[PDB]
Amino acid sequence: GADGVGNSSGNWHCDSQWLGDRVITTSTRTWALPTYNNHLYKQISSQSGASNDNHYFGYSTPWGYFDFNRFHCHFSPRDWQRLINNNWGFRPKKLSFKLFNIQVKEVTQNDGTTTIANNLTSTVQVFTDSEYQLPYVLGSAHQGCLPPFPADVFMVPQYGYLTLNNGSQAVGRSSFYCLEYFPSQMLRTGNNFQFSYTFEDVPFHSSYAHSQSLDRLMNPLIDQYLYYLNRTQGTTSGTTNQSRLLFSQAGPQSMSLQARNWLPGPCYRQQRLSKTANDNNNSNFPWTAASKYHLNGRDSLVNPGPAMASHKDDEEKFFPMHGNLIFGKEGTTASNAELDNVMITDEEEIRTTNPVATEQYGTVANNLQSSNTAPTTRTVNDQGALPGMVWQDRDVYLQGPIWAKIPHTDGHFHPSPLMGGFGLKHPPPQIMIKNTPVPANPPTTFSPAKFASFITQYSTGQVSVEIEWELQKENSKRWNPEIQYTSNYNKSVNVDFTVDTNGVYSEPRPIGTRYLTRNL
Amino acid sequence: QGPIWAKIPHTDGHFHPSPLMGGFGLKHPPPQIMIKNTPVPANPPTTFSPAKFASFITQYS
Amino acid sequence: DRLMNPLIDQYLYYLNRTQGTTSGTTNQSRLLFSQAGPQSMSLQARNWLPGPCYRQQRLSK
Ligand SMILES: Nc1ncnc2c1ncn2[C@H]1C[C@H](O)[C@@H](COP(=O)(O)O)O1
Ligand SMILES: Nc1ncnc2c1ncn2[C@H]1C[C@H](O)[C@@H](COP(=O)(O)O)O1
Repeated sequence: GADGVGNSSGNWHCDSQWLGDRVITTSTRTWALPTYNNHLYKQISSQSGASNDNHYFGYSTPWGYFDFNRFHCHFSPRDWQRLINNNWGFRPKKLSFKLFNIQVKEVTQNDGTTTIANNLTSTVQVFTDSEYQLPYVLGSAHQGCLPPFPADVFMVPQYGYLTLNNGSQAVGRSSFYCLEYFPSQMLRTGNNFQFSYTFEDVPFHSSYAHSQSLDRLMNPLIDQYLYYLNRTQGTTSGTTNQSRLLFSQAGPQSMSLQARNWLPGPCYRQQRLSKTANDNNNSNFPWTAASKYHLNGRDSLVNPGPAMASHKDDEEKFFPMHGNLIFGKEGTTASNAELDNVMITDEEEIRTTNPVATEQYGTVANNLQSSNTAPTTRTVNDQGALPGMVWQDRDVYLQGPIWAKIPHTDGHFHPSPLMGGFGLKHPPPQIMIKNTPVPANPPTTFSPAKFASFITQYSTGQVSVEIEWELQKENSKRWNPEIQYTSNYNKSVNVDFTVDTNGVYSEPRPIGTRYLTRNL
Repeated sequence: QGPIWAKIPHTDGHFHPSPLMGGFGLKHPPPQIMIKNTPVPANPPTTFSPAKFASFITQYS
Repeated sequence: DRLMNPLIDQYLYYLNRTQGTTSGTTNQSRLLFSQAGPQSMSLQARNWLPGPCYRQQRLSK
């Protein structure tokens, strides 16, 4: 693709249409790119004795990058509703990336006024980490994605990565990556950038909730043919009746004693919190009493753990200590914001396959009972994996992460990103972008010294992203209507998912995905 | 006299999908075969009644 | 107006009593609804209207 100055290098493709078996979303946004790090690679690390479990070492690059690992980058609210309310599941298929209508602007502070002018001969550099040789910094819920609202212009994030570290110091096996050591396409105004990607085979997401329960699985009307022991001593308690071994045949009556075929999913107990700031202990325990793990003598918070339900029946006020994902409302400090300023996600559809996050797991025996010894019971707060266990995964939300790169290790278990979504061995590659350095006035005499005098300039253009989604259609013989997402028909102030009096788009609530029901 | 197979629950995750009571765990097991006697109404009224029909001939198969 | 079935009642309901109730003690008014019947023949729900009109004066021979 090569055209002229007064000729656009692309069009605005922002649309979505459905094919009953699949859906194609196209999304275009305007982007702006500054000059990060002053065209310099800078070594970064932790403050000399500021914190210990936060010690780190890495580098900062003059490169920006494109991100669209959020669902609202592609699905308008209305669309998300169509998807959510009609499909057993869904997944990604293809991807088309396009950069175009590029403009390079250089600015000058002459006196007390900034003039901005065109630098037509200036270039910009783009490339894609398709061999995954660069540290994958996406799928970490960072900021700088495409604006949920198409009319919103966004700033392109800067690229930085972390390496291996011993405290604030580094090791010998630490890796330094130069992005100038990658072949990249240079673009002038009227040039453009093309890219296509094909997702791998990754299971459909669960856009459903089970209409049955792991324990309420059998026939309510018939008794089993298996027997269990329910009386150890209790007999005809009158004369000469100390103890006896008695067995009962399973019945719809003994519903939680019947022989079973499957187990609930794994668990890692979280601490229970209440939204009412007075049910809780008068202490500050978000760290000393929260669940966590430690690698190399460094404690890390187990924020979203295994998929566990948020609360039990008849509660809805108790949420796991960070046992779920939380989104911040529009306009809310990054530092200690009120509970009325955030949006907490309820995972109450998986109550049927998974243990509750705050509750125990079950009961294990740990002794050899006899006439001499009384049988001991121990509450299990942590459960690894077991043959027979089944479970559901974390939901995805309109503004949640989509995919995540699966770490290249010797072993994985259930490679589903813990924050939710699609785990990929080879995910959509990273797209790097940066303004090419333009030297300012050079000396008539030759100076070997590092060149530091540059013309200040930023870039702007459009970006387009087209993704094809495969849908799993609903096939239910449920007679009664199912629950659907819907807006309040009530006379309301502002309209949900809209701009306000002074033009600011805002998403009212987090949107789940499990509205339709399937059987176990 | 034990169980033979068992349907594997349609969830996001399983581990070792062998039925815990023993046997063969199947994603798609032998389907359920339903059977029932078709309702045979008894003497109807010469006058039209909208009310739910409840008078049936008792019979087994 | 004589278009429906003389033998069967409708499944639609109309309001035919606004006050008239068990007119004895403490019975001023109440909202009561009756299901259309061959009996309530000119009260039943309808599907069509008669033609337009422009009243003329009446004369006798
Ligand atoms: N998001 C995602 N990506 C890939 N696989 C998933 C995902 N979620 C669940 N699984 C399941 C599907 C396969 O049966 C299994 C492969 O594990 P393996 O370790 O590859 O043998 O992991
Ligand atoms: N009864 C029964 N049915 C199916 N598979 C069984 C059974 N017993 C053991 N396995 C083993 C065989 C496969 O290697 C594995 C597939 O797990 P998956 O979760 O399918 O990846 O589970």
